[PDB]
Amino acid sequence: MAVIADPETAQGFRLAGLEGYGASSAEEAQSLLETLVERGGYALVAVDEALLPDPERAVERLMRGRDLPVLLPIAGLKEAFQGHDVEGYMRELVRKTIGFDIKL
Amino acid sequence: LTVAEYLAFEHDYHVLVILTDMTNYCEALREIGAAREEIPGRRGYPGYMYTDLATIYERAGVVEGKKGSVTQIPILSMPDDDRTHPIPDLTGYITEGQIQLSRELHRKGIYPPIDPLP
Amino acid sequence: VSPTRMNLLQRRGQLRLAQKGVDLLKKKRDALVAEFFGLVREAMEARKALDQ
Repeated sequence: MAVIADPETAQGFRLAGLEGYGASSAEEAQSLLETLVERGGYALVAVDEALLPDPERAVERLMRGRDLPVLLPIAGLKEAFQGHDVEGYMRELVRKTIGFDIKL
Repeated sequence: LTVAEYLAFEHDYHVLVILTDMTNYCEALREIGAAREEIPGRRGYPGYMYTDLATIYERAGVVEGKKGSVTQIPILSMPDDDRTHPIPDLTGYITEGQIQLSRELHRKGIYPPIDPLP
Repeated sequence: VSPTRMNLLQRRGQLRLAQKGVDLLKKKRDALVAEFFGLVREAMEARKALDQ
């Protein structure tokens, strides 16, 4: 599987066997992500939230054709150690899926 | 039909008979029946309409020992495209089949618009 | 559609079928709601474990 993240953790990704790339702007993140979508290989791409909060919104026209690629957003290296509540992400997820806001 | 029968069974012709609109014949029959206060059939038509139509259709056929033949192609209009109307019902009870045209096939430019299932 | 008594009976049967189908689909939606709640709880737990 591939993962777009900060350059610091890219060496650790390469050590663990993960395909890591280092980038800091949304433009290159989206272009590289759709390049990973079109290219043959692993179908899973992991995204740091600092570059692209919703990768499905980036590939929404490639997602309408095929739903086999898998995308996963996660906190970046700086956001990881300072931390946050993941339950806000859960509330946003359920509010997106149903269209309804409940169970804070 | 008198002329057709004479030609076919006395002069050995092969006669094809076309009747343009049996609906108008049924309308005239209903006029005469309603003038005489007859007992109606289902909608308006008199109760004896089955027998009267039978004397028209059943004059076709072929006869043993003769070369002639009579074939009939009546044409009639189902009023609201309705197969359960009395005139198509009695016609389908008397005749030997039917060819049913379809309006949906006609709207698509298909000619002839014959619907094969009914 | 030609109005007959048999047609009226068929239409009323269709109406009863439609109402029963609506009720059955509501029950199915209820079951899906329960499964959705369980799955979202599991997903939240997995997300925080992944963060740690």
